[PDB]
Amino acid sequence: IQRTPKIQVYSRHPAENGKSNFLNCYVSGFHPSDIEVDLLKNGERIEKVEHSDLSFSKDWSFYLLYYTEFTPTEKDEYACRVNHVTLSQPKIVKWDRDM
Amino acid sequence: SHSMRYFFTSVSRPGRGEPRFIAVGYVDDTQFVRFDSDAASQRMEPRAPWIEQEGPEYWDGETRKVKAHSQTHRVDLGTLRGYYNQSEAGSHTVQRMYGCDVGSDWRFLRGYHQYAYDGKDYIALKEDLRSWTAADMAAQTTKHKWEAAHVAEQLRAYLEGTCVEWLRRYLENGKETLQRTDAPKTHMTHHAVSDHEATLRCWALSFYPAEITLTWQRDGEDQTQDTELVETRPAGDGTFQKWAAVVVPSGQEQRYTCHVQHEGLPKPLTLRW
Amino acid sequence: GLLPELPAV
Repeated sequence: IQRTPKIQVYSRHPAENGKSNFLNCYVSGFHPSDIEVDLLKNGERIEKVEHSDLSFSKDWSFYLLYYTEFTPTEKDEYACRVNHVTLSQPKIVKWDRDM
Repeated sequence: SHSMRYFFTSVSRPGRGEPRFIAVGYVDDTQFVRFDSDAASQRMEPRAPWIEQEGPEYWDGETRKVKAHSQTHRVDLGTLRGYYNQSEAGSHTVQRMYGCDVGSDWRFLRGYHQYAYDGKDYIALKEDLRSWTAADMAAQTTKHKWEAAHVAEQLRAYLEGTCVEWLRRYLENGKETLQRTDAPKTHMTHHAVSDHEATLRCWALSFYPAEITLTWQRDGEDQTQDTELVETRPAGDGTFQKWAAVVVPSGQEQRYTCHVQHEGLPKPLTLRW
Repeated sequence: GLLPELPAV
């Protein structure tokens, strides 16, 4: 089977400028498990990014949380870049900062 | 109810070497152990403070068992390649999940043991713990083998006995978190779409366990149209987040209410802009 | 705690 990832990009806590927080990229619903996930700051790859241990849902599709500690500001742009066998090109999803 | 679940993924590496094997253990929505074949320790590792209570005998035993599990999955990948007449060149995936639930009475409720190959159902132990659901003729071969070897009977002994005893032990040892509900912290946001329309978003943050229901009503009646409900997502600190949204005519925000149901809320909450 | 003996397919 081949299933494309769902992607959510979001902060752990309500975002306030100058206050430390965590940036999350949650990838789920995908198969096979091989996947490439990076967090971006102003289009550039963030070096210190950790992730959860691979697990899966009732339908066998995989999920992973990628995350980094960060301090948001007025100007800095954040996004998550995901590559998977189901994608013809890497998918970029921007942090919307909605909550 | 409460649950203990173990999840196992093995992925073959036809270019070089043995399969990538990852095992994770959960009590409810809390991960408590891990094993990764690519990690340095080659031990079952703790992932919650309450399991670090367990002594060296526990960690040696779980390491021995999880390594045995790893080897079984390596062999399985070989076996399944043979059953399906596949070449050695391709990468393939096996997944296995098993575990038990205790009910509200703290007694055994249900047991599970199921398997997938390349993301498709392969074989699953039925709820009676005495029969098998084999998806195709490869799994039928496994079914015949497992029936002759009385596998269901061996698994049932674990699932009804040892499994629930482990779960109860963990629930007590980790009760400060495992038996604490974190009620959702809720609020609403307003997003203008046009001069005439606006999106109301109802937020549920920092909740545990992950199970939650967010519903919209208009004038006290349910509404699915012009709504959006995102998949529940991990906050990263062990709690979860979710939101629901509804598009409404500007000036009619008062008509709409978001209703939140969760185990940590004695009665469901209502939000209104 | 894990199963003591896992069945092979």
